[PDB]
Amino acid sequence: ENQNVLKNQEDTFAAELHRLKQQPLFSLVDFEQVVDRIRSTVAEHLWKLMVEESDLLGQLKIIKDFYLLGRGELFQAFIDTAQHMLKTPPTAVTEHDVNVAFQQSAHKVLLDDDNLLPLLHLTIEYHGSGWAALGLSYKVQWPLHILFTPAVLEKYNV
Amino acid sequence: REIITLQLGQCGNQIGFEFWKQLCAEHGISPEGIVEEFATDRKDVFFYQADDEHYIPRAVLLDLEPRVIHSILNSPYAKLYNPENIYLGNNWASGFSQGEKIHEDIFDIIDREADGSDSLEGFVLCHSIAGGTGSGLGSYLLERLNDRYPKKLVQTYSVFPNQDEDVVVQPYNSLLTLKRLTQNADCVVVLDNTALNRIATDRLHIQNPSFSQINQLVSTIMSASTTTLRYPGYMNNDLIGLIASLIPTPRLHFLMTGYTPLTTDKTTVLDVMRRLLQPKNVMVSTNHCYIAILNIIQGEVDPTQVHKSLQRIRERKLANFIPWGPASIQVALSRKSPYLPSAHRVSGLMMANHTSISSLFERTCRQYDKLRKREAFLEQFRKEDMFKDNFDEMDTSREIVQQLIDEYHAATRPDYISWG
Amino acid sequence: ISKEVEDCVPVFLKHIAHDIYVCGKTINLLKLCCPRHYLCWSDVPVPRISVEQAYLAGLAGQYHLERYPDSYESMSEPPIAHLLRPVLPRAFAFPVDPQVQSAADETAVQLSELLTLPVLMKRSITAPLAAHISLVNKAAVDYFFVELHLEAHYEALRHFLLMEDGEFAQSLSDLLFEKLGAGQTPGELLNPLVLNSVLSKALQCSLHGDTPHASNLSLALKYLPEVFAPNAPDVLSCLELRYKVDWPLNIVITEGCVSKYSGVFSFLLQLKLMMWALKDVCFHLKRTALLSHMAGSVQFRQLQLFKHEMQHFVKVIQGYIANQILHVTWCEFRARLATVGDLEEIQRAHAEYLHKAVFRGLLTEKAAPVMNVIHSIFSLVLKFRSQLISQAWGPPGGPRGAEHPNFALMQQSYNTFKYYSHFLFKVVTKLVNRGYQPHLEDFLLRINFNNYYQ
Ligand SMILES: Nc1nc2c(ncn2[C@@H]2O[C@H](COP(=O)(O)OP(=O)(O)O)[C@@H](O)[C@H]2O)c(=O)[nH]1
Repeated sequence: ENQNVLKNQEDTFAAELHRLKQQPLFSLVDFEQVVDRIRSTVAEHLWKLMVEESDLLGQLKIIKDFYLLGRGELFQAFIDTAQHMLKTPPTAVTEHDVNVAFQQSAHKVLLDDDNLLPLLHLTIEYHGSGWAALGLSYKVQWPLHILFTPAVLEKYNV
Repeated sequence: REIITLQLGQCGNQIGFEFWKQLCAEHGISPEGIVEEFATDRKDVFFYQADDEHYIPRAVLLDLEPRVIHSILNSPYAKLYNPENIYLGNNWASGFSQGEKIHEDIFDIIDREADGSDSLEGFVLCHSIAGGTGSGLGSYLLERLNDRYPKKLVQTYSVFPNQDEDVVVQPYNSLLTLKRLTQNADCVVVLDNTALNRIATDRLHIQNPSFSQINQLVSTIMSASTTTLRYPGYMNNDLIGLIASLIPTPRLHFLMTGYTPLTTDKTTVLDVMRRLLQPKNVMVSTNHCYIAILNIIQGEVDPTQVHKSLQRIRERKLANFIPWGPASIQVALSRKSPYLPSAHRVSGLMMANHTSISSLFERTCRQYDKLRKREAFLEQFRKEDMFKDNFDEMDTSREIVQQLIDEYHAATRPDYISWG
Repeated sequence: ISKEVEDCVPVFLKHIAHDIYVCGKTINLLKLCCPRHYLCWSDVPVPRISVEQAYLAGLAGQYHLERYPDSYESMSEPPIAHLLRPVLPRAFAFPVDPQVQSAADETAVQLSELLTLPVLMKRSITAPLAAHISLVNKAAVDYFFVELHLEAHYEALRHFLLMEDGEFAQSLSDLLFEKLGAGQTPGELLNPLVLNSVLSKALQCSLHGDTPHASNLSLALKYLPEVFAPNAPDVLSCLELRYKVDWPLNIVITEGCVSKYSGVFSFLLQLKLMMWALKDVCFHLKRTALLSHMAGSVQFRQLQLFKHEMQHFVKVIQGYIANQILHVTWCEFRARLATVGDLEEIQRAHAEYLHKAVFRGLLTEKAAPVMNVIHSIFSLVLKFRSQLISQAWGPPGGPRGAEHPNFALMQQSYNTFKYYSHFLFKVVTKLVNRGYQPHLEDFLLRINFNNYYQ
């Protein structure tokens, strides 16, 4: 509804609910019938938009491709190039050092295309064996925000 | 200031004829010299402006005992170049002596144009090394110009000749030309007959008519080397700014050439830049390293690509260089013209100071050293002996070019801070 | 948007609180300016009240050149005017169709449970206003753009004030530089006559062109110099290029906005200033030309190189700013300029065409440190190169450092410049790691393309 700056069955449904009001005694089945008629119409319309306008199949390919080590050549190389930096203990400035290494690893595979990289970064935490604090994070578009609340990515992080 | 091109010798006159023709079609010009009707560029430097838009090139055409020379005159473009300034042996000494008697009338033809122009910044010579008449006459005219016109900066589009080694005195003639060129050229751009012949064999099946087809190759490089000057830009508009970066020490003023489209007949900048660093696209034939590199790309290039592109070539390190000079490759961009085809609209060229070119100089010095001992071709022609009885200019040239051969390798070393 | 803090969510919804305000001021402005065929006050129709081989090759080139005007017909397609009118009767008739059903259905909605939908649904009745709003914005854009050829004003301001045109920038700065360094140092170069004379001379000699656009170009000054300083730095010389703006675009281009445009002219000029002397010192070595080639001096060779190293750093700095602003941000602004569809939208594209150019300039206050090192570096280059010019060569024999005997002092200077260079190598990085300055990644990338240091 907001973020605008969708089919108008509101009346039809208003007529549906209006009729429901007129009925003398509560009949759960009719209420259930009309509510799910609407529920069904919103989910179907909602599914089409996100699935096609913002293809999710690709988004998932990316999530497994990185959070789930679906990219073997790159991850292996990233471990190879930054072996010592990640091995040494954590502090405030090691964070950029790993990322430039992870970007350096990205061109090291040489399999690259426009963007792709902008939506990922490495996140080290110090004062609360650097390999111990290495966390991967993704930038989600608004439509997919509900599907990917931080909690699901938080479990994915482990 | 306007540039005056002193095209001389049959070979030199052939590549000036074509270079001006190449800028005829590329610019809004016609064979008569008038502008075409269908025709935002800076034509002031290269083309004089006549009252009725007859943009006549400031070409100085020098000929000696002309016979095939008359062929330039029987052309549709005879009217296009009409400063009405053309004035009448295979030995370097034979060419130098002929130039000395006619020096004042050829030099007045230089003056006329200098007076006619609002200003004169440089003399660009379509020189032929070991060019029979072209060499010797070209060395002498190279010496007179600096004395008279010290303020101006000279360039030489030297077509250094390598044909797999006919001229039996070719090394002797070339040896003498370089001593003068090193001494009396502010800049030199080197090209190689074999390197281009190898390119001709690569891109095309043309082998026997190597000279006619290779003329187009030398031309594409020549038009391209000045396209930033010919078309408006935010930087290096003046010739001098461009020249400074390419030549960091005065002695090492020889420049290597390459074209990203070996065949120009979309592509991202990250790609076009990488091609210049492949040796198949280069047109020239102990550690060795470039002294400083520059590149100019043409067309509606996407710019963001270049930051990625410049940082990208860096990781690739396809170009290996650690000279005394800092040597960052420099990125330039220009507009492809609105008359000629947009096929391969993006197309690039690179001009670089490389210590490898020292090897080409040493090979003619090797042929000469071998030839000097034998004295097989001292010519001993009375012109050659009477002009040079001591034959010590060849030895003076040998030490000067050896100093150059030495200086180059000193550049490779970590201490060019010390004298080279 | 709210009367005081008492906003009427019932009527405005706070949504048209702002839109109503905008449409009112734009129609009143266009109409105020003059009746235009599309609107022309109440001329709008029935808006429902609601509420030779070379020559044949030349012909192929002529067709390729003529293709660009055929593509440029699309640029000139929007101010049709005669077709704009047909859209309107259709355009306002189209609302009538919802307005036709709505009244009857308003009877049905009124009949159904007083209101079948929530009380807030009454916002449907006021919705048609948007239609008028769309027409208002689109119309304004054409007058503001094609009719007033605004892009050309931005294009020229970029050309002359940001010095995009190469020839114009070098000449205006060139004449002034000869005088500034030469003498007249007590503001004798601030004669209003010389200033105007050079400006007209610069504009005429640029060769990019003489145009109605060249008008409104002014050479001016703000702060008054007591005298120019040593090295004639004009390090902040207050020479303000002033650009007049016409009444309608006076609203589009705000005084503060052109106040920012001036800043680049300043730094760019100083870069040019740095550039000038160096070309000249090489020209001065070429002035000596070792004219006594009979004598080849070893020290000469050494200095011949010190000039190049200092020259190499300044060429990179002038290059870094250029790509960052001259082709990396105007392209972005042009895409935004094509996209902007309303007065407020137009104000923010030019706003960031410059808030960004300034950020990439490094003149931004948070980025003061790098600019500070530059000042030290730029100061050394100016003053020390001036010294070699002051002295003259000496007798020709053996090793001859005494030619310009002050050479010894300059070597000490050569090391000071280098010290700053190494420091700058360390400074850019010091800042990049602490926060995110993606722009500075480009800075350092170039400064040390090949080594810990060159
Ligand atoms: N690039 C190029 N070089 C040529 C051409 N014709 C001759 N040459 C070169 O010219 C040199 C000899 O010069 P020459 O033609 O004898 O000058 P001449 O004495 O006036 O005849 C040789 O080294 C050739 O490589 C040509 O069409 N293109």
